Amino acid sequence: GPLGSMESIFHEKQEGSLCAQHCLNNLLQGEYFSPVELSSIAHQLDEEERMRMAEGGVTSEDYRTFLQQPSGNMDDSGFFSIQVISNALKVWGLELILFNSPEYQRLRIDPINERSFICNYKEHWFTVRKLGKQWFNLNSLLTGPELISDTYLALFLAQLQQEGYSIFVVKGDLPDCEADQLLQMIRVQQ
Repeated sequence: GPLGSMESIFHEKQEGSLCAQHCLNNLLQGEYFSPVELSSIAHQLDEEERMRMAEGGVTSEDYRTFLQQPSGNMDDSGFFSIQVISNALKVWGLELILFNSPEYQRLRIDPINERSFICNYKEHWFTVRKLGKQWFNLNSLLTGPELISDTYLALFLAQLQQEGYSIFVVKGDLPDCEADQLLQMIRVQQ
């Protein structure tokens, strides 16, 4: 044991702090992404998600299901669409979908049941990553790694859910980062 994970909780090498792309880089355990791509990814997502859903028929439901997400396409004042992460996630291997979805939750979808959750507040949104065995908020409003209890993460999402609705469930393959090491895997290994 490292004795204290918080000792160095965060993303190793970070070269892109401005938009959520930062949290994404940390979440992905490694940047390797630019802001320009986010804009293009978001745009491509709209065109892709629009055509993909439109073409596939989106069974309409898929439309109303996703539509739940925040529109506005995206900004350029220092923020990117959360959907951009989804596009990168999908292309990364994993996928990102809205959690609010009462259909999934009812079917049996828990907030903690996941590994990576995303929250959106009005405009600005944050990225939640499950570090070790607990959820940790990452963005900037937390002024750092805000440890969120399993009973809190769900309670929190519930609060935001009841307050409005802006949560995205990250499903798929999630890479490990420094936090993953703090969980157990110590540097010593060679």
